Amino acid sequence: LRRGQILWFRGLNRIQTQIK
Amino acid sequence: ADQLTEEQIAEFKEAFSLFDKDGDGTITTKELGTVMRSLGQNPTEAELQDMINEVDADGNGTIDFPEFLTMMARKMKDTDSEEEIREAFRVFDKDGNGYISAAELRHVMTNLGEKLTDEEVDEMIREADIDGDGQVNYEEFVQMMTAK
Ligand SMILES: [Ca+2]
Ligand SMILES: [Ca+2]
Ligand SMILES: [Ca+2]
Ligand SMILES: [Ca+2]
Repeated sequence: LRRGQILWFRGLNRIQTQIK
Repeated sequence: ADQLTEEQIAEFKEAFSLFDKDGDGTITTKELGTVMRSLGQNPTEAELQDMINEVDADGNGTIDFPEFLTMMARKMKDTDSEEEIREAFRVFDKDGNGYISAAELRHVMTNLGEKLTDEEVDEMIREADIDGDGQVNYEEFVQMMTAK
């Protein structure tokens, strides 16, 4: 829709889940 | 702590006024670059931007007597607040300022998993920039993610 929201927010979340 | 004098400093301002070679009271890559090219004759096209962004302690628009005054006097940059999200904070600060205009996003968001072209990274941060002042200040970074 707008691109960004809950996109790069999830990005960080991505790390945490599998920090490495 | 300690109130800087407006008398002497102003003198520094007198230069900072001429330094602008225009009479605007604000030093930007425009005027700064002119001198940096005919005098400094070296600073890359992107450097003056890094030089301006480096002085943008307040990053309101361009160089101002006060911001340039501090950067010239002292060079301290402490921090006492970032308790959580401080990791992603350094992970997203890439350059090392605190705001993510796009640079950090570009590299960090392209290496983080996907590949945000110069178009996505630019617009995403444009629409993501809640305040929309020109950059993305952590204040919104958390208020949007952390704060409901
Ligand atoms: Ca100016
Ligand atoms: Ca500024
Ligand atoms: Ca930054
Ligand atoms: Ca902002």
